[PDB]
Amino acid sequence: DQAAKDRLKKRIRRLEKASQELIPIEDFITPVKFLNKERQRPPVELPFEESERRALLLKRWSLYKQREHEMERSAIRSLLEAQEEALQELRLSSPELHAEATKRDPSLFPFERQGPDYTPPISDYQPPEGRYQDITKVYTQVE
Amino acid sequence: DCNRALLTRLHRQTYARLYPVLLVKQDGS
Amino acid sequence: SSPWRLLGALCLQRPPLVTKPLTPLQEEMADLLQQIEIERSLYSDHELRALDEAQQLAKKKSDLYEEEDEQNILLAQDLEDMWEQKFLHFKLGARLTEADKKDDRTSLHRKLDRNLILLVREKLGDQDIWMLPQSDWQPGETLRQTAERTLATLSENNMEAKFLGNAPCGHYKFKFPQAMRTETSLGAKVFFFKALLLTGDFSQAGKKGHHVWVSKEELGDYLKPKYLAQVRRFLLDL
Amino acid sequence: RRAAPLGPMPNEDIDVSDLERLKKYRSFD
Amino acid sequence: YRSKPTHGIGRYKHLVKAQEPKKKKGKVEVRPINLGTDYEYGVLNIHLIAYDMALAESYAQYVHNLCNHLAIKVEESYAMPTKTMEVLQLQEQGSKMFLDAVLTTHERVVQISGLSATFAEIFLEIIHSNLPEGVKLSVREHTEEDFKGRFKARPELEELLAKLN
RNA sequence: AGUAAGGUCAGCUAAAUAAGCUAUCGGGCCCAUACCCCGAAAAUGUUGGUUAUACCCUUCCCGUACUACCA
RNA sequence: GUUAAUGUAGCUUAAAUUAUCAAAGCAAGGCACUGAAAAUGCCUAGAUGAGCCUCACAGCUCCAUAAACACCA
Ligand SMILES: *C(=O)[C@@H](N)Cc1ccccc1
Ligand SMILES: [Mg+2]
Repeated sequence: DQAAKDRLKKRIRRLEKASQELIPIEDFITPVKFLNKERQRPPVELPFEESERRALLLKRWSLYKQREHEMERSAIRSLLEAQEEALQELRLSSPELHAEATKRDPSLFPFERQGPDYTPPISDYQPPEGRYQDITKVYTQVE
Repeated sequence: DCNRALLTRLHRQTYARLYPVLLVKQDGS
Repeated sequence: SSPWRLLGALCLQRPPLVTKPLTPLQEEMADLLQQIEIERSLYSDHELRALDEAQQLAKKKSDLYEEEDEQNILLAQDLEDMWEQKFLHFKLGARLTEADKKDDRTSLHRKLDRNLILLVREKLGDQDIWMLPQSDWQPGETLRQTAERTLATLSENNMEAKFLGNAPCGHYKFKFPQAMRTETSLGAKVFFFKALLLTGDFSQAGKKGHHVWVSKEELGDYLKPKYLAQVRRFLLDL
Repeated sequence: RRAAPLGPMPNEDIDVSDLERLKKYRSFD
Repeated sequence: YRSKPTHGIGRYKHLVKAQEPKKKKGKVEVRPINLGTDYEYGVLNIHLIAYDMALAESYAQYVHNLCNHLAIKVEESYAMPTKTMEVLQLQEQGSKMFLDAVLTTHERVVQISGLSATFAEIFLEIIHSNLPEGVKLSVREHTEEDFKGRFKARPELEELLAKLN
């Protein structure tokens, strides 16, 4: 009776002393479905004319990538300077509002935003019905 | 600058073939 | 107080709705990346059925000793035809809406791949100048709230916009002309706050004569060189 | 009986505090 | 030697961190969650969710590399476990369902350290502007509940917890 | 004081392959109870370490045991 | 227009026909490499602000950066 509660308390502590296991990521673990299922491509043939243009194009891509970084780094530099100069300028004129503008205000997080889509959502669209089953292979282990 | 990350590849060594599939949302997007 | 007039301006920005077109250089590399994916990949289940047709067809040509003539019903190529016919029959929206064709610089359905910054026309000194929405700072009110109040003062608006913390994003100082310049009010200081438009739009009462939406490329046309310079600093090109 | 060094110490320029801010070597070469 | 002027020329333990070894019995992710500084936000999780594995990871790398250039400390770049949903569509002229397709969701999280309040507007401006296509950005606080999804389920405790209640 | 030495189901025992008997809970047999037949549940004093645990060691606690002599 | 600060690549070396072998070093990028970084391999892009003076010291000036008197709603 009272002793059985003691074991129930102790069984709680015994499981607590164990490590908190983490679910392995199946994305990084290829299943045995692709494990040498004769699904090998034939020996790839690379034309010499295709090889020279492919490597030469990658040289421009490296140069073009640097161009994107230069403008992006310049853009964030100007944005950082513009906000920094305005914040300091306002401090001298209105010291009281400067403290409010710099203190951590929980009015931003969470900041959930989605990315743009290929096409805009059309007007008066009626998608068909159905149901969403979630297999989500479970991983339960005991110690 | 919305085309600065979509240009990529499935960085793996043992992966099945993938095909471009245009999925439409609940709306027309 | 101070001779300068404290004003809180709101820099409302609309995020792009559609993906921007790929540059010619990016198109060539996108083909290359997709080409490499197929070369370094394995055979998918659909690609397996392509050889399954070859396995059965080869029997139908030489090894006419197949045990079971039932087999399947559909074919891998036929399956693609089933989805192709539905896809070709099905139609989507247009990236370039009627707003672009009619140059309706007020509706939110223009330049879906670009960013639109809200501009309104205010009459000061018997002169109409296009400017960002703004309001005067008041006692017992933070500068961020002044821009927040400006959104509620818009003519018949239901828009919901997320602000960005409390720190400002820019400044602009101007002095009144000497005709109306006094020591009491030498000029004013305009502070800009950026916000992202989530949902909502203006009503149908007044559109052309109240507000317009433009991108940074044509933003300078409606503005003036003195006021334009400070606006472009915090406006991230996109 | 500690003595005073005759010149600057080798590693006294860097700040002991705030180790994470200082960039590391990350390489052997 | 102590009395020589060249004493302590070999001092190095104050240059590297202590680097406490992960003891077998003391192995625990002891994270001192910082909350509410004068100008520094707390620990934040940048949840990037997308349907395509390649697209989700590609933008995850950009966020992680951007923080390093901006001197933003990155505590970890772990990955939330994936979730698979079976898409079933309704058959026309009927009621019985049929297997339409199998779609999965991939989530990549780039945990970041504290940042200045001024930089919060600028840093987030770059992120949301570069969302390639359909990536669901989610910048939420790093509470233990948001971090529990990475671990497994423990029915052994739930058997005891149910009887405890 | 020192040394020796033990704790296991409600209870007592044997093994560490955690079992056996009894008690307890449910049902059957009988006019009813008990006997009897059938079924189920139940624990390794405590902390830490023992590849990992258990019989082990360690810590904590309860209780048991011997000796304390020559002037 | 006018009044006061500055102008080799991102910082910085040598250099700056002052002489000398020479425009350097580190950053910053692409690709490959268990998944992130980082290492490693292969690989991309480059400035001596401008003229004058000195031609055998190097600086002035110009222009520009940039602040100011100061046009502004
Ligand atoms: C602008 O040029 C001025 N007319 C603005 C103005 C100042 C004071 C009173 C009214 C208008
Ligand atoms: Mg890497």
